[PDB]
Amino acid sequence: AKLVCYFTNWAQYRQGEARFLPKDLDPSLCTHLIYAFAGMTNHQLSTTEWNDETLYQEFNGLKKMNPKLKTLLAIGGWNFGTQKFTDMVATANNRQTFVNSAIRFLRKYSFDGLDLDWEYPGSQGSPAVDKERFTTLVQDLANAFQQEAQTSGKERLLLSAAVPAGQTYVDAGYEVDKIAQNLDFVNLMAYDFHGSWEKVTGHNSPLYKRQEESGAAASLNVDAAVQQWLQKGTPASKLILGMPTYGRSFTLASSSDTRVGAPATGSGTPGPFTKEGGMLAYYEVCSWKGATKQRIQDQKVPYIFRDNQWVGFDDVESFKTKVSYLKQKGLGGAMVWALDLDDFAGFSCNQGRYPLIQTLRQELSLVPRGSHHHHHH
Ligand SMILES: CN(CCc1ccc(Br)cc1)C1CCN(c2nc(N)n[nH]2)CC1
Repeated sequence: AKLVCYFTNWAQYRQGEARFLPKDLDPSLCTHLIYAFAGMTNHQLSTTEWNDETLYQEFNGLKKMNPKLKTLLAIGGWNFGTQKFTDMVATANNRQTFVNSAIRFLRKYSFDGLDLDWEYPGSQGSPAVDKERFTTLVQDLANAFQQEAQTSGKERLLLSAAVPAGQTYVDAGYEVDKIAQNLDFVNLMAYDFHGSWEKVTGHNSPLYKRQEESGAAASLNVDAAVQQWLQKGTPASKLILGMPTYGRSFTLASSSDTRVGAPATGSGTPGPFTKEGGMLAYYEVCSWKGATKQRIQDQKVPYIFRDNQWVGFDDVESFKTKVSYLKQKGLGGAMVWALDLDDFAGFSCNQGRYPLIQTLRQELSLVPRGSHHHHHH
């Protein structure tokens, strides 16, 4: 099994106990660590934060403590836009520029691979031709990584992609069966299914549909997303199920209707550390005083409300349920967004350090046999 965990290079700017740096990383928690995010300049891989080079050394230096660990660098992300990807894949020359830059950059900074996080080919302003061009990019990278391994004698660079769960995006951008052959693994973003862009409450990451749902809404859940990627041609062993250590919040129209599907007037109040309305870290919901926790019985995930605030999130129990699910489907492991949104320092939830991600590690049977300081949940 794999446990693929994302580090974010902006978590270093959170205040107080929520501040997160590579030293807060446990080298033995995950099997693969992915660094979010790199960018692109003149079709070449580039840093995005003033101290990335410092952080890259600390991050990849974790492999000194755990030589089994693999690291990857993720390019793009949800605020990166599409134009730089579109322009880079538009010609063979630009793709070659990018591919060669990626090899040099990853080797220079001691990363073991590249994770593609374009949101998304064929959508959000990207033209329809980018669906086939993304396929070509993935093929170009895979082929070049193979060649560089042969010529250099070094372990081949890994290639992964973070891919959407929603059918609209999948069909506009992803030749699933073709790309799956060339990717080492596929990081399924099985979250952001619902949120405050909608006028009623709904869960960030439900495992199954609600009985009431129909039409396209009935596929906005983890099981449907997994089945979609499998049926469209992803080998189960390559499909890595995303898991959120955050929730999505709503302001309710009335504190007297707290159901899933109740009317909402907008995003929930921002959290005290993450400061982004509509989102909360697990550590910002796990210890919410005077709140009422509930479970959505069809969907196998919790929500919590207090006054006119409603949050759908994941807890230890829902992570256990989702790992049981992924094992039943024969998937390659779990992926987690993100290290810095779990209670990484044990400062909030009274569940020790990394309670959610340790739950994933346990349930995947990835606990080191040498480990002394782990906590079973
Ligand atoms: C917009 N989503 C939520 C990000 C987010 C989570 C929690 C908080 Br607090 C503030 C912001 C992202 C979309 C991209 N996702 C992603 N997953 C992977 N593997 N690559 N990119 C992670 C969730």
